[PDB]
Amino acid sequence: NLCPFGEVFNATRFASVYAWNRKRISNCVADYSVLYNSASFSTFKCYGVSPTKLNDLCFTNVYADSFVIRGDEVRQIAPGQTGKIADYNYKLPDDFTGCVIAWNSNNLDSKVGGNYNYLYRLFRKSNLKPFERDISTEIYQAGSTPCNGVEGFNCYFPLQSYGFQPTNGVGYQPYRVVVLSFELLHAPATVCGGTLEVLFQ
Amino acid sequence: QVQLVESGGGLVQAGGSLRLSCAASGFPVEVWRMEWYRQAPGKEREGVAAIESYGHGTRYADSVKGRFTISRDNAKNTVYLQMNSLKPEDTAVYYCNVKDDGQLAYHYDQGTQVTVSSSQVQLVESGGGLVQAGGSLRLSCAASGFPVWQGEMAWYRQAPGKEREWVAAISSMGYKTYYADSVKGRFTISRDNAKNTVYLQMNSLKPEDTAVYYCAVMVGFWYAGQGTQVTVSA
Ligand SMILES: *[C@@H]1O[C@H](CO[C@@H]2O[C@@H](C)[C@@H](O)[C@@H](O)[C@@H]2O)[C@@H](O[C@@H]2O[C@H](CO)[C@@H](O[C@@H]3O[C@H](CO)[C@@H](O)[C@H](O[C@H]4O[C@H](CO)[C@@H](O)[C@H](O)[C@@H]4O)[C@@H]3O)[C@H](O)[C@H]2NC(C)=O)[C@H](O[C@@H]2O[C@@H](C)[C@@H](O)[C@@H](O)[C@@H]2O)[C@H]1NC(C)=O
Repeated sequence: NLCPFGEVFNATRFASVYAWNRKRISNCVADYSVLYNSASFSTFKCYGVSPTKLNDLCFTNVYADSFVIRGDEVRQIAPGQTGKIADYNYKLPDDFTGCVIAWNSNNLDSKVGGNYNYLYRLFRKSNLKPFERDISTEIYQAGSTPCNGVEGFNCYFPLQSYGFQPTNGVGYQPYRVVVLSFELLHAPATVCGGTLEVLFQ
Repeated sequence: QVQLVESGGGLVQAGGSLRLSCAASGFPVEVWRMEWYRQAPGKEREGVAAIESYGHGTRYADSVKGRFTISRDNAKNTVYLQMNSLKPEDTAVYYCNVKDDGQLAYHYDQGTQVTVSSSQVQLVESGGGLVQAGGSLRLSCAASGFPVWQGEMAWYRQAPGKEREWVAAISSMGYKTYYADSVKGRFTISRDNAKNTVYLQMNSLKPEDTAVYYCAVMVGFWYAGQGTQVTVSA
């Protein structure tokens, strides 16, 4: 019944941002063996909450949303941003309360010749609402011609491959992103009743 | 590095056929939508046909429907335009294009002629140094993004190649402290809420205390700073 924070940050594979993953962390105790430091993350920003709320889940569920984007797109994982990622892929509310963690993953998510396994949505009829997830693959109609059969040059498959190559500049390297949001509970979790003594006897 | 090379053009009588080749180097042809355009005399460029990534489909301008076929050989990294039943209105320079959407980061996007007849969360340690055995030091940990009062704070140390070793901790919203047996009596952990800072007072230092010392807050996972070097000489 340890909180699987280690699984979130050390996961072998991450989701594409258009199909971003959500993991629920609940009714568990903090894992006193898991540690990250300044060198681990390139960003660790909280909005309207102190990250110490992650330590006690007695009245809290934590939701960890994770995915891979470009270094120069991490700035879009913030309240009130625009751009392809915030508009069409993963949108934080204007009143967002939670934390955003990101780190350079060039050493895991790039490879010689390019890694193309990660995708993002390039076209959409309207902007996502906060925390909306759109994994559809309907053909996108960019012109006046409808899209039927193979008709229509201006008809577009809406998902786009990143191409992460290891020698790209840092702004075009892949970054893993974890968004942490907090659910206030009304009844105490069963876990409620994992102590600093575990490290000191 | 990244190159698209068009070929296949020529001068043919109305009703004949051609096959254009777009040979690509520096990326796999199948990962992005690939496209054929043409610019006819006296007109602007026109999209002719496109083949989406993988098996997501093909597209054709109505003017070439039933006459042109676009295809892709992954092994040869080439996109083809098979043109049958050519008409004079197909006369044009034909061009290849990759829809990388800027993912070929350093590739800025010749043709073939066809003629038909809010706060950052961070901890920063300081106070380390080189001292004589028996001496003292005081490490400071300046915290940003959270109140030190609200967290369990701790110090650990790590000698290179060795295993990290917890040294001291202080309880969240409280005053209970904990110490490794190895440092009891010599080390004292304390918290200044006004300065959002935690300290490690180290007395009677031993050469065995040599290590990088880190401060850390418990936020589900431990989150620690950058470390400060403590070296004790006998
Ligand atoms: C689980 O993840 C942990 C955290 O990884 C970091 O954070 C994530 C978010 C991501 O950003 C990663 O890129 C980060 O590494 C892992 O712990 C970290 O492991 C790395 C090594 O893989 C450690 O690093 C070294 O740090 C040393 C300082 O103490 C440096 O000496 C060293 O530098 C090398 O390279 C430079 C040149 O650039 C040379 O000058 C140096 O001389 C040296 O050759 C590395 O930078 C990092 O310190 C670890 N961080 C923490 C907080 O522990 C963890 O990895 C496991 O645990 C560690 C202790 C090792 O035993 C690993 O081998 C082991 O796998 C991950 N766990 C698993 C199972 O993968």
